[PDB]
Amino acid sequence: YSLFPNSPKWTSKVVTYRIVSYTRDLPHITVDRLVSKALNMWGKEIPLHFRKVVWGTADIMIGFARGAHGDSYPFDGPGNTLAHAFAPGTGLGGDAHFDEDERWTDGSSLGINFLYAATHELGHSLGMGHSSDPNAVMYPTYGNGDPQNFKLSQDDIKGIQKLYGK
Ligand SMILES: CC(C)C[C@H](CC(=O)NO)C(=O)N[C@H]1Cc2cn(c3ccccc23)CCCCCCNC1=O
Ligand SMILES: [Ca+2]
Ligand SMILES: [Ca+2]
Ligand SMILES: [Zn+2]
Ligand SMILES: [Zn+2]
Repeated sequence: YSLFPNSPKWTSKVVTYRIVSYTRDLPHITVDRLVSKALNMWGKEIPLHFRKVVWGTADIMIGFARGAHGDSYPFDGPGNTLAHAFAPGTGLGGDAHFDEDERWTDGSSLGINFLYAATHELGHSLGMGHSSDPNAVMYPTYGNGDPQNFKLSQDDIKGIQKLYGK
């Protein structure tokens, strides 16, 4: 595993998150449930708790967007980069954006599995860097394992716990 330079991490006991925009590909409630699942996958391993807010600023702002969308990291259309996120910090720090040009799915159809992508992106929101282990969720490419049957690997758990304790 790897962490960001200077090991940025949240210092608060609770981290807030807000889903600012949704994808037309999935019901809103599915995205809400999948984001909660992704966050608790990492949450189960560490001393951290999350709270969803529906207005204003939240630590972790989540949204879908296509092409250029403010942050100077424009999406590229279908394929290639699927989503991206930023290390803990203020503003853009900790946020996670998903490329709306991708066909998102909960796993019951063809497309990119939103739960797998969200677990990877929120790992960055929490301070995780990319891993060299093809089995880790933090590996940089999508599709090595099974997007519909996965769990954090020992490499991922080792990293998050090094960052926040057990
Ligand atoms: C892990 C995922 C949730 C988020 C990551 C990016 C990321 O790590 N965000 O935090 C991602 O999108 N990885 C690309 C990496 C990638 C693979 N190729 C690329 C060609 C061009 C640009 C990028 C890529 C080869 C062709 C296949 C393109 C379609 C699949 N794309 C990927 O696997
Ligand atoms: Ca894309
Ligand atoms: Ca933020
Ligand atoms: Zn962005
Ligand atoms: Zn990544």
